[PDB]
Amino acid sequence: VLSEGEWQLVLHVWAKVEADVAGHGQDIHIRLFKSHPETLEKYDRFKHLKTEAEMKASEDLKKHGVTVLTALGAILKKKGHHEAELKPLAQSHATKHKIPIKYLEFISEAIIHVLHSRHPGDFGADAQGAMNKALELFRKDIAAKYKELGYQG
Ligand code: HEM
Repeated sequence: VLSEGEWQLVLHVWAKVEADVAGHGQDIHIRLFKSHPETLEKYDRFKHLKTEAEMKASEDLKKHGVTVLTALGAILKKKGHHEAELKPLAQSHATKHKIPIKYLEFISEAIIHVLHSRHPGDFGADAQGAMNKALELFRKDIAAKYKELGYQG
């Protein structure tokens, strides 16, 4: 559970993300793929990408990042009351894409990295802590939904 103050820090920095969703999405995916190359294997439509420049130039990857961040943003804005938004995500990621919880941990780390790289003045220790809690809640709830569907994290 996050306090109201923690949710406000989360949404304050999220507003910065919303000023350039595509750009943030690209940086997050690139960071994810560079730090954890095994994750790229899960994307049949992106695994052909060989260099950082190719990744940045991919319209398809850029569009996907907007889809990803739009979904995450919709979840965060519910401040924990996110069952309706989270359920379909768990369904697809468990039963179609087969994304282990550890990979959600990897992308969470990428999100923190990119947000701190771009907005240090609005993403200090307390804001990082809040976002970490929000992403931990997201992962915890999706893991529970995974199990409900018969998929082990
Ligand atoms: C913040 C965490 C994530 C969010 C909010 C998210 C969101 C989404 C959304 C909204 C879609 C499109 C609809 C759907 O199929 O559910 C999608 C598709 C997909 N996601 Fe995720 N995702 C996340 C993390 C991951 C991770 C870490 C991976 C891989 C390691 C992954 C792999 C995929 C794949 C392979 C697709 C299908 C892409 C395509 O071929 O069109 N997702 N994701």
